[PDB]
Amino acid sequence: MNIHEWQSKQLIQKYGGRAQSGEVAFSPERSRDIAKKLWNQFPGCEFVVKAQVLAGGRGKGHWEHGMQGGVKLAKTPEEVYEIANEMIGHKLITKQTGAKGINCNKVMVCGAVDILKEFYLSILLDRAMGCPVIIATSQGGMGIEEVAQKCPECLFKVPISVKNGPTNEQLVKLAKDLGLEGDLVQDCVDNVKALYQVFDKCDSTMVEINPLGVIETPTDEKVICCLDAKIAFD
Amino acid sequence: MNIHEWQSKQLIQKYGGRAQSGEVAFSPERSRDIAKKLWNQFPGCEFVVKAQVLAGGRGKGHWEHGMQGGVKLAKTPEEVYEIANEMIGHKLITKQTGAKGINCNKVMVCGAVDILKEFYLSILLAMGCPVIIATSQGGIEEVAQKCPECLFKVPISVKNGPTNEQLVKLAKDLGLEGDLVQDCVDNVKALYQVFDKCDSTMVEINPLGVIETPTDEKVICCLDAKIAF
Repeated sequence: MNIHEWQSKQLIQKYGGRAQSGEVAFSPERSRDIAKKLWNQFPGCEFVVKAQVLAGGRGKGHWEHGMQGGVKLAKTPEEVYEIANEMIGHKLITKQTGAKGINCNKVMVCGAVDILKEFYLSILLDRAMGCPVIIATSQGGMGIEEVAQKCPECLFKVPISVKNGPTNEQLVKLAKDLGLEGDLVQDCVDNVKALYQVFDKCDSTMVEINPLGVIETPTDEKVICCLDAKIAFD
Repeated sequence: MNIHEWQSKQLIQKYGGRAQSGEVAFSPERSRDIAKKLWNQFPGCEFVVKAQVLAGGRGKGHWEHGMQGGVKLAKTPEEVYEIANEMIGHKLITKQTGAKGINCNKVMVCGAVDILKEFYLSILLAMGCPVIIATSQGGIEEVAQKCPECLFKVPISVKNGPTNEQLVKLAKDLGLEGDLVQDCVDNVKALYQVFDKCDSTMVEINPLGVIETPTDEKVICCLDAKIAF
C-alpha cells in the first residue's frame, strides 16, 4: 500500500526533512487559486502541476485524450487551470498502469525551481543482509535496476543498524560519495536521517525518493530537497 | 488617508500589476505558519518581515526594546516568529513618527527575492492633471521632495490617460532595456487604473523593482506601495 506524493512529502517534512510538498487541489479552479496566491509571494514564478495518482511512471505518462505528461510546467495561473482541467477527472496512462490507465481526481501545484542534481535514494529492508539498507545513486530519474545493470559504479548500498544507527559517519560518506560538497554534505546527512525516522517510526516497508534533488532557493542557495516521494506500508 | 503596504499591493494586483503583497499576519504564530507553508512551495527560501504601520522611515527605524529596522530578513519560520513578536504589539520609532512612535499590530510576511534595481515611481493628482513622477535613484522619497529636479515628471491627459509612447519613454528614461521596458509599461498602466478607477490622490511605489523569480527571470515588481485617498 502506497500513499500519495503530497502525503509522503508532508510526512517527510513532519520528521524534519525538506520536501516540495506544494499544495493539493481537488479542482482546476482551486489549482489556479493556489498559483495566483503564490504570485503574492514569488511574483512571476512558474508552476509545476503534478497529477496525484497511485501508480508509477506518472511524469512520463500521457492522458487518454492526448495531453503528454503527468507532470507539466505552467507559466501562469491560467495555464495551471488549463493543465489541471485535463488532469482532474481524467485517465492517465503510464507504463505501470497499462492501457487501462488510472483515474486522477487531484493534483499538486508546486512552484517551479532550478533543479541542479537528481539523486535516487531509498530505504528498505534488504533480505540478504537482514537489516535496513540505504540504496542511493547519483543518477536519479532512472530505473534503479538499469543503474545496477548498466552503471553499477554510481550505486551505493549502505546497511543500517536497526535502531543502533544509521551513524553520522555512514551518512557523511554517502553524501560525499554522491558528489556533494560544502554545506550540502550536512544538509544531505540531515535529510537522510529524517527519511530513516519516517521509515522506522512509521513502520514503512520502503521510503523512495526519486528524485532527491539539489535545488536552488529563490535567492540561489543550494539545498537538498525531496522532489518526489513514495512511502509504502503493509 | 493612506492604506497599508500590503493592502496597496493587493489593490495594484487586482488591476493586473505585479506586486509582492505577501501575506498579512496579526500574531507571531500566524507569521510563522505563513512562513512554514511557503517552505512547501519554495523549500529553503528566506523570508522578509515588514511591519505594517502608517508611517515612513520604517527601514531605518527602531523598536523600543532594541530591534533595528521595520523590514527584516528571516532565514526560517522561527526567526519569522521572533521578529514578528518584536513588532506586533510594540512601538516603532522612525524619524516621521517622532519619539511618540507608532503601535504596530500587524506584519506582512513575504518571500525573500533578489532585487536587482529599485526605482521610485508615483502617480499623483496637484491642481491641474495627473502627473507620473519617477527617478532611477534607489530613503529616496525625501530625495524626491528636496531634490525634485532629479525627477522625471510626465503630465497625463485625464481624457486620454497615459499614452503608450509616454510610458515606453519613461521606462527607457529610467534605464530599463529589453523586455523590462514593456513589463514596466504594463505595470505602470495598472498603477494608473488604480489611481484613476479608485479616485486616488497618490499611488506611490518606493521601490518599484526589478527582481528575479525563483528560476532567475527578471521582472518588474512593486516592492512597497502607499496609496492615498
